Amino acid sequence: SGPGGQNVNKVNSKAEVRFHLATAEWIAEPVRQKIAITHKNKINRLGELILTSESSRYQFR
Amino acid sequence: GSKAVTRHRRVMHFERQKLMAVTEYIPPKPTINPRCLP
Amino acid sequence: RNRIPGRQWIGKHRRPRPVSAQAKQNMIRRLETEAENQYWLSRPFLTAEQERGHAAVRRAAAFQALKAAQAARFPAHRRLEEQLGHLLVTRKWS
RNA sequence: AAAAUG
RNA sequence: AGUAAGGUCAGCUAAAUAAGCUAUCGGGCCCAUACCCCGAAAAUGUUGGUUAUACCCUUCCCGUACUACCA
RNA sequence: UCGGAGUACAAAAAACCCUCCGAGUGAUUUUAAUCUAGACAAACCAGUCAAAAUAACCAUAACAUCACUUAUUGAUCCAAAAUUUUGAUCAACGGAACAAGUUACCCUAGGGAUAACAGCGCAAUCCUGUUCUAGAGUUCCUAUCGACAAUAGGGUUUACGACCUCGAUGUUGGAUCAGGACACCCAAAUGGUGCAACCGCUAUUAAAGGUUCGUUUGUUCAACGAUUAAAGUCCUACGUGAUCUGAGUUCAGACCGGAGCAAUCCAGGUCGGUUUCUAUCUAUUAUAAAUUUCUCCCAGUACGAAAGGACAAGAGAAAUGGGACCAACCUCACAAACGCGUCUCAGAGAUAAUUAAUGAUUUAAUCUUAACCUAAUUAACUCAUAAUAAAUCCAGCCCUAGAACAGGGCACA
RNA sequence: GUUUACCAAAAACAUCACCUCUAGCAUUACUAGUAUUAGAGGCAAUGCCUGCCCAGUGACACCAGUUUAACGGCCGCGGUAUUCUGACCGUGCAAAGGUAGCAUAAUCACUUGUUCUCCAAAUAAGGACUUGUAUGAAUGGCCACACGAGGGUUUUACUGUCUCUUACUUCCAAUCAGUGAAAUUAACCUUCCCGUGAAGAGGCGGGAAUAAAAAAAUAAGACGAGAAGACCCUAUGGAGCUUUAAUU
RNA sequence: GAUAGAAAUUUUUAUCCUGACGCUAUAGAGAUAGUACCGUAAGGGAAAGAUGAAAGAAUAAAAUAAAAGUAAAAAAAAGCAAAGAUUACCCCUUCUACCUUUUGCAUAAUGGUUUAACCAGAAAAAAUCUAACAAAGAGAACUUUAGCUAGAUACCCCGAAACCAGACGAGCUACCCAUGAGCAGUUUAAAAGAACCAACUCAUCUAUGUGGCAAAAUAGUGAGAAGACUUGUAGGUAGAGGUGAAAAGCCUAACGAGCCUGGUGAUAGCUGGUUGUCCGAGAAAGAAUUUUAGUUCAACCUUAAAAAUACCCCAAAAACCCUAAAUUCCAAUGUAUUUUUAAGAGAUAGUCUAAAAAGGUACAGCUUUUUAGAAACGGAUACAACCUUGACUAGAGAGUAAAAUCUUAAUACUACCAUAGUAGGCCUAAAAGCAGCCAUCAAUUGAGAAAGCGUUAAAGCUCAACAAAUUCACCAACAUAAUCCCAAAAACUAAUAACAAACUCCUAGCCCAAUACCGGACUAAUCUAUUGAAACAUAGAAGCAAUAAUGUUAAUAUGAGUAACAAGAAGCCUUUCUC
Ligand SMILES: Nc1nc2c(ncn2[C@@H]2O[C@H](COP(=O)(O)O)[C@@H](O)[C@H]2O)c(=O)[nH]1
Ligand SMILES: Nc1nc2c(ncn2[C@@H]2O[C@H](COP(=O)(O)O)[C@@H](O)[C@H]2O)c(=O)[nH]1
Ligand SMILES: [Mg+2]
Ligand SMILES: [Mg+2]
Ligand SMILES: [Mg+2]
Ligand SMILES: [Mg+2]
Ligand SMILES: [Mg+2]
Ligand SMILES: [Mg+2]
Ligand SMILES: [Mg+2]
Ligand SMILES: [Mg+2]
Ligand SMILES: [Mg+2]
Ligand SMILES: [Mg+2]
Ligand SMILES: [Mg+2]
Ligand SMILES: [Mg+2]
Ligand SMILES: [Mg+2]
Ligand SMILES: [Mg+2]
Ligand SMILES: [Mg+2]
Ligand SMILES: [Mg+2]
Ligand SMILES: [Mg+2]
Ligand SMILES: [Mg+2]
Ligand SMILES: [Mg+2]
Ligand SMILES: [Mg+2]
Ligand SMILES: [Mg+2]
Ligand SMILES: [Mg+2]
Ligand SMILES: [Mg+2]
Ligand SMILES: [Mg+2]
Ligand SMILES: [Mg+2]
Ligand SMILES: [Mg+2]
Ligand SMILES: [Mg+2]
Ligand SMILES: [Mg+2]
Ligand SMILES: [Mg+2]
Ligand SMILES: [Mg+2]
Ligand SMILES: [Mg+2]
Ligand SMILES: [Mg+2]
Ligand SMILES: [Mg+2]
Ligand SMILES: [Mg+2]
Ligand SMILES: [Mg+2]
Ligand SMILES: [Mg+2]
Ligand SMILES: [Mg+2]
Ligand SMILES: [Mg+2]
Ligand SMILES: [Mg+2]
Ligand SMILES: [Mg+2]
Ligand SMILES: [Mg+2]
Ligand SMILES: [Mg+2]
Ligand SMILES: [Mg+2]
Ligand SMILES: [Mg+2]
Ligand SMILES: [Mg+2]
Ligand SMILES: [Mg+2]
Ligand SMILES: [Mg+2]
Ligand SMILES: [Mg+2]
Ligand SMILES: [Mg+2]
Ligand SMILES: [Mg+2]
Ligand SMILES: [Mg+2]
Ligand SMILES: [Mg+2]
Ligand SMILES: [Mg+2]
Ligand SMILES: [Mg+2]
Ligand SMILES: [Mg+2]
Ligand SMILES: [Mg+2]
Ligand SMILES: [Mg+2]
Ligand SMILES: [Mg+2]
Ligand SMILES: [Mg+2]
Ligand SMILES: [Mg+2]
Ligand SMILES: [Mg+2]
Ligand SMILES: [Mg+2]
Ligand SMILES: [Mg+2]
Ligand SMILES: [Mg+2]
Ligand SMILES: [Mg+2]
Ligand SMILES: [Mg+2]
Ligand SMILES: [Mg+2]
Ligand SMILES: [Mg+2]
Ligand SMILES: [Mg+2]
Ligand SMILES: [Mg+2]
Ligand SMILES: [Mg+2]
Ligand SMILES: [Mg+2]
Ligand SMILES: [Mg+2]
Ligand SMILES: [Mg+2]
Ligand SMILES: [Mg+2]
Ligand SMILES: [Mg+2]
Ligand SMILES: [Mg+2]
Ligand SMILES: [Mg+2]
Ligand SMILES: [Mg+2]
Ligand SMILES: [Mg+2]
Ligand SMILES: [Mg+2]
Ligand SMILES: [Mg+2]
Ligand SMILES: [Mg+2]
Ligand SMILES: [Mg+2]
Ligand SMILES: [Mg+2]
Ligand SMILES: [Mg+2]
Ligand SMILES: [Mg+2]
Ligand SMILES: [Mg+2]
Ligand SMILES: [Mg+2]
Ligand SMILES: [Mg+2]
Ligand SMILES: [Mg+2]
Ligand SMILES: [Mg+2]
Ligand SMILES: [Mg+2]
Ligand SMILES: [Mg+2]
Ligand SMILES: [Mg+2]
Ligand SMILES: [Mg+2]
Ligand SMILES: [Mg+2]
Ligand SMILES: [Mg+2]
Ligand SMILES: [Mg+2]
Ligand SMILES: [Mg+2]
Ligand SMILES: [Mg+2]
Ligand SMILES: [Mg+2]
Ligand SMILES: [Mg+2]
Ligand SMILES: [Mg+2]
Ligand SMILES: [Mg+2]
Ligand SMILES: [Mg+2]
Ligand SMILES: [Mg+2]
Ligand SMILES: [Mg+2]
Ligand SMILES: [Mg+2]
Ligand SMILES: [Mg+2]
Ligand SMILES: [Mg+2]
Ligand SMILES: [Mg+2]
Ligand SMILES: [Mg+2]
Ligand SMILES: [Mg+2]
Ligand SMILES: [Mg+2]
Ligand SMILES: [Mg+2]
Ligand SMILES: [Mg+2]
Ligand SMILES: [Mg+2]
Ligand SMILES: [Mg+2]
Ligand SMILES: [Mg+2]
Ligand SMILES: [Mg+2]
Ligand SMILES: [Mg+2]
Ligand SMILES: [Mg+2]
Ligand SMILES: [Mg+2]
Ligand SMILES: [Mg+2]
Ligand SMILES: [Mg+2]
Ligand SMILES: [Mg+2]
Ligand SMILES: [Mg+2]
Ligand SMILES: [Mg+2]
Ligand SMILES: [Mg+2]
Ligand SMILES: [Mg+2]
Ligand SMILES: [Mg+2]
Ligand SMILES: [Mg+2]
Ligand SMILES: [Mg+2]
Ligand SMILES: [Mg+2]
Ligand SMILES: [Mg+2]
Ligand SMILES: [Mg+2]
Ligand SMILES: [Mg+2]
Ligand SMILES: [Mg+2]
Ligand SMILES: [Mg+2]
Ligand SMILES: [Mg+2]
Ligand SMILES: [Mg+2]
Ligand SMILES: [Mg+2]
Ligand SMILES: [Mg+2]
Ligand SMILES: [Mg+2]
Ligand SMILES: [Mg+2]
Ligand SMILES: [Mg+2]
Ligand SMILES: [Mg+2]
Ligand SMILES: [Mg+2]
Ligand SMILES: [Mg+2]
Ligand SMILES: [Mg+2]
Ligand SMILES: [Mg+2]
Repeated sequence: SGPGGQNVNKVNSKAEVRFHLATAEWIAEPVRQKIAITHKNKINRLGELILTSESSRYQFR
Repeated sequence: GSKAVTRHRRVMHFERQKLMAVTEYIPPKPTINPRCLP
Repeated sequence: RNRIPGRQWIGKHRRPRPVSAQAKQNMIRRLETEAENQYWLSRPFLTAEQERGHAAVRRAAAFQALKAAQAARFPAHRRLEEQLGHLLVTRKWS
């Protein structure tokens, strides 16, 4: 979203990273519980945590 | 314009293809099969 | 259905057009001809020391003839006939 | 003039 | 991703005579601490080449700030 | 701007916003002249050497030397010099004597020579399969995964290129209609299971048909509520504005925060903001021969220590879709039209994956890119079957037939 | 109340009120007026108020010095109470280091910040927490009555907006009679699929299709018509605006 | 710098001989006329005529019936509309309309409906040719070490936003100044910048309309409606300005600064166009530059002229740690080309293939350097760059060249049996062939302190050992996209076949392609001087040739007889009925 004209209209530049927390073995268990407690608003009912990025114009950024 | 060394086998120019086909190896074939020749 | 990317005979992926038996036979015939050529080009009649200036007066004469022909370039002669023949355009019957 | 606490 | 300024004693400001106030230690003052009065130690984050000196410029790690716009 | 090295391997030259060193000068005395052959290099301007001959010192050298020695430098004009010189990070360095920003209030000449959208090339990125077994999995690589690695394929995202269009290829989401691919969500047939049964996890084949209704956001996405057999991934100018919508983006107005002294600026947000076309051509303008869920038994039967709990077969109910119709209800002040109302919806062959019979190469076995007939078998797809299917009377008048043209009736009465 | 006549009527402008500055005065404005007056301006009634600064640039003063209801700015680094914090302290620069108030706002991004109410569900709305390191006090900050074709959110009532459209009339529409334009047009005897090609073919290639003409509709295409792209770039091409640009 | 540019001093003899190698109604003045018409005004400003001696010869007579557009006479599969042809219109075969711009255009890049009339190269400094005279030339002023004089050879059209000067505009609109006029009803002690709602004034939202009723409208719906309100007449403020409750608004339908005239044929490195035939040769980029959208040189190339060496080039020769393809210089030889002299313009915005490299991703139809090649009318189905091919004309002759279906789609290994020291020795709860370490002996002809499964440890199931035979037995097989698959087909009659060009022979010749630029020979139509007089010749001149500029004017076509427009009824004829 935002003003970019045809560029924003027809360029996929909004990034979203979604991943399950319970089975994420690359994060320590107490850290996983702490994230599940503090960021419960960003976690849906399937346990998948979602983060999104819209600020930068570039998809890689 | 590709490099001298590539990964896609560098499809060859037609005259070089003809040269390779002409210079393909031809094994010597005897007149009679020696398996159950005497 | 089957597309050739880019142009047909330029890109990294080209047409897989193969070599034919006619092409192979033509190449073999040309190779045999060239082999005969290089066989005939093996033994000269005269050697390099025997051919030293064997034909030089003819080359000098040819160059002199070319020089004379080039130096002869010059405008032609203007005669009285060329000027007086234009008067005939009004030749009438009396 | 100055200068706290136990 | 780029550009600008950088990395100082245990803490901050400096300037190349590496100093000035805090902090530390050892004393004195006091009944005991604190204030105060003395003495000492305390480093340019690192590699290289230099100069009469270094506030010269580069390599390796650190925090940083601003920009990333027209579509 | 100038020089050195590689690119540029061996006469010369040779480029990139190619990879590295530097230079915009210091120190010393031998303070290094005049004139003139002949040559190097070079578009030009410039830069380079230099034999002989002359002036002063040995009566035998003078190229000033060193710091990679190569670069250490600037043209006219004009100013200052006074007889002979100098003066510029003119560094944009072949140099205009001295001139900044912003324009979304903008204008003009052009460019697809040059970007944003689309198309196209490549596949860095992305997505797939297979190859390799160390490891997880109580033993056990492959029930389910599988690090370091290999090969090949697809062109959905972004990036890269700048080839078609800038004397116009109208740009997101939705409304309507959807065409297609299978890398399948369901529906169908199977294999393996760490499959006893139900839920499951993977693997193969199958695209005739479907893939919901709402709150918030312009939203694609996303979060949540209720369901479903399912709320699939894509291509289609990431379909479709000469069919539509204008909420956002994308003009002119105006605020807030920041930058700028200002004009102004914003992939930073808020309100408001003209969406034209009378169809010339291509194209097109109705034959059918169904699908899927839910209830009753099957049966608390098989299967199990019990909790749990089937498949198949058969009866029905519905829903969607195709084709139709007003006896009643409802819309209905025309006799008609219409849904919210009513009726109907199908047999055979055929197969892909996968099971077994018989049997040699390979006298055992083995479903057979060995034959013979085989049998259980998905969806499609064709065919039975169903519809039209009696030519030359057509003035006028009606019609449940119709734009016009056509078509059905005009003897009962 | 006024405004972009012809895409924007507004949250923009103006406005009563409050503040500044500039003027001791006569025959055409101001004004036939005389500081309780008249101009050049800012902000907006009213209520609580308007905190610090002349360091810089302006203006008075022709130098010092005064001015912010002038242009405008109102801080770092580090450790500390018992763990989060830091009442406190050390040190440095300043002209002062952002006071009161309000606060996820019309207020960069993180943002759909966290929480409560409303709904079955809310990136919507309202109330609270709050460094907003880019809020902030006459370029004014906070609340309040009345007000507004301004912008958002609810409660019923209402209904074809919608589930899901249907029926009937008028103008349309089709036929007869009369009159009779327009953009556009290289020529067309103007098909479909795949591939190719200046990288999206009716004209090429390989195949399919193919008596010829009307009339009524739908718009997928003719990269359809309309305007020598308004977006982007170039031009030793313009013009508006502002200055700390250069000559004046 | 671009450029500007004298004077001192010299020459100039009265009058007639004057008309036109200027045009004939898209030309020549704008003119039949500054009139109609467009504009408030300044100002802009046209097109329009054709009989004859007689039309006081209109039952009127004679020459063309030749442009585009129609009718006579609509069309019959298929295709840039044509050609080869053919008994025959089609049917058969073959060619991707034309200019411009580009590396490359059928491109879906630009332009054009058609016809007619107009519309675009202009200069003589230096040079070439010809001629007169010549150490001198020229009809006065100067030039001269073969030069002076004379003549012929030469260099376009259209297009801006803009700047300045002077006029004309406040009858629309912005604001004022005089003079007038309006606001009915209702609630209110009120004429309160109050409230409801009329006339009236604005224009919030939506739907039609979008070449429409309208260059801003209609319908529904809205706000104000005793005031900072509307509105009539007259006047003023005029562009470096006016005015503005700032929208950078309005100032006569386009205002970030009006319109007209003049400068003005403004200027454009930018776009478009540039008009007869044939022939010869014929160019893809090194250096500077407010320069890469262009100019100026060099290297190439064109027309002339002088000469003599020019390409291929054997030895020999060209550096020092290693270094390939190969380069420079020269004999000889096979060819005729090369260098200077004097005129010169174009081009300096480029693609692919093969090779050497770099950047990127050992990615591109990618970008940057060096060598070579190409841009067929044949072949690779279509095609720019790949291959064959020293490009003229006629033939209903022939011989050749490159070239036409490219390869495998493949992995069977079966019987026969297994007893003994012994649980070999160590740690471990256990290690019995098998978590681990060391030895790895020895019985039966025949069997490893055990090469794979399995148990907690065993046990148990397989391998190799004998006895029974003895085909061969090492690796090699791998899914996919979207409108509809893509010539059809074919394993054996003899193949170094055959068919196949712009190649080469044959028969005759007028005897070899081309973009920008350059040179030459002819020539269409006019006027003039001489010929000629059923329309030509030699000379001299130009308003000297149009398939193309969103070209101007006039007439025509397609769209199209389409969109679109109107009059209430009957009647005794203008009398009655419906709104
Ligand atoms: N210094 C210098 N100035 C020159 C030269 N040539 C021309 N100029 C001009 O002369 C002027 C000198 O003025 P200045 O700068 O000394 O006041 C400048 O405009 C400069 O550009 C030169 O060679 N040297
Ligand atoms: N610079 C240059 N351009 C050429 C040359 N030949 C042709 N051209 C250019 O190429 C274009 C035409 O292409 P062609 O007709 O030669 O195929 C034109 O732009 C023309 O100027 C040449 O030799 N050199
Ligand atoms: Mg938004
Ligand atoms: Mg915006
Ligand atoms: Mg923007
Ligand atoms: Mg994109
Ligand atoms: Mg290459
Ligand atoms: Mg292609
Ligand atoms: Mg290709
Ligand atoms: Mg205390
Ligand atoms: Mg030389
Ligand atoms: Mg000498
Ligand atoms: Mg320059
Ligand atoms: Mg330069
Ligand atoms: Mg140079
Ligand atoms: Mg704006
Ligand atoms: Mg323009
Ligand atoms: Mg391009
Ligand atoms: Mg280019
Ligand atoms: Mg891009
Ligand atoms: Mg693109
Ligand atoms: Mg396209
Ligand atoms: Mg790429
Ligand atoms: Mg690939
Ligand atoms: Mg394991
Ligand atoms: Mg390029
Ligand atoms: Mg374009
Ligand atoms: Mg066009
Ligand atoms: Mg176009
Ligand atoms: Mg289109
Ligand atoms: Mg569909
Ligand atoms: Mg499948
Ligand atoms: Mg299923
Ligand atoms: Mg489907
Ligand atoms: Mg598009
Ligand atoms: Mg896309
Ligand atoms: Mg795509
Ligand atoms: Mg779309
Ligand atoms: Mg759309
Ligand atoms: Mg439309
Ligand atoms: Mg469309
Ligand atoms: Mg909008
Ligand atoms: Mg506010
Ligand atoms: Mg913005
Ligand atoms: Mg908006
Ligand atoms: Mg509005
Ligand atoms: Mg039609
Ligand atoms: Mg229509
Ligand atoms: Mg039970
Ligand atoms: Mg059942
Ligand atoms: Mg039904
Ligand atoms: Mg058997
Ligand atoms: Mg069996
Ligand atoms: Mg049938
Ligand atoms: Mg009938
Ligand atoms: Mg006003
Ligand atoms: Mg108004
Ligand atoms: Mg408006
Ligand atoms: Mg309003
Ligand atoms: Mg409005
Ligand atoms: Mg205001
Ligand atoms: Mg007050
Ligand atoms: Mg206030
Ligand atoms: Mg204040
Ligand atoms: Mg001050
Ligand atoms: Mg002061
Ligand atoms: Mg608060
Ligand atoms: Mg507030
Ligand atoms: Mg609030
Ligand atoms: Mg914010
Ligand atoms: Mg909202
Ligand atoms: Mg809502
Ligand atoms: Mg909210
Ligand atoms: Mg709130
Ligand atoms: Mg602030
Ligand atoms: Mg503020
Ligand atoms: Mg202020
Ligand atoms: Mg304000
Ligand atoms: Mg309002
Ligand atoms: Mg309101
Ligand atoms: Mg109002
Ligand atoms: Mg109805
Ligand atoms: Mg009609
Ligand atoms: Mg036209
Ligand atoms: Mg046809
Ligand atoms: Mg072509
Ligand atoms: Mg094109
Ligand atoms: Mg195609
Ligand atoms: Mg075809
Ligand atoms: Mg064909
Ligand atoms: Mg076929
Ligand atoms: Mg269409
Ligand atoms: Mg076409
Ligand atoms: Mg168009
Ligand atoms: Mg243009
Ligand atoms: Mg535009
Ligand atoms: Mg612009
Ligand atoms: Mg330039
Ligand atoms: Mg200029
Ligand atoms: Mg100018
Ligand atoms: Mg200045
Ligand atoms: Mg100059
Ligand atoms: Mg005339
Ligand atoms: Mg005619
Ligand atoms: Mg034909
Ligand atoms: Mg041109
Ligand atoms: Mg191009
Ligand atoms: Mg060109
Ligand atoms: Mg094209
Ligand atoms: Mg075209
Ligand atoms: Mg163009
Ligand atoms: Mg053209
Ligand atoms: Mg056209
Ligand atoms: Mg001359
Ligand atoms: Mg000027
Ligand atoms: Mg007036
Ligand atoms: Mg008036
Ligand atoms: Mg009243
Ligand atoms: Mg009132
Ligand atoms: Mg109205
Ligand atoms: Mg209505
Ligand atoms: Mg009202
Ligand atoms: Mg009111
Ligand atoms: Mg001016
Ligand atoms: Mg003004
Ligand atoms: Mg404004
Ligand atoms: Mg503005
Ligand atoms: Mg006007
Ligand atoms: Mg011009
Ligand atoms: Mg240029
Ligand atoms: Mg030629
Ligand atoms: Mg060429
Ligand atoms: Mg040699
Ligand atoms: Mg030689
Ligand atoms: Mg030249
Ligand atoms: Mg150029
Ligand atoms: Mg290229
Ligand atoms: Mg070349
Ligand atoms: Mg061809
Ligand atoms: Mg040839
Ligand atoms: Mg033994
Ligand atoms: Mg055995
Ligand atoms: Mg598969
Ligand atoms: Mg032949
Ligand atoms: Mg001949
Ligand atoms: Mg020939
Ligand atoms: Mg003549
Ligand atoms: Mg002419
Ligand atoms: Mg003509
Ligand atoms: Mg024309
Ligand atoms: Mg007609
Ligand atoms: Mg029509
Ligand atoms: Mg009509
Ligand atoms: Mg009427």
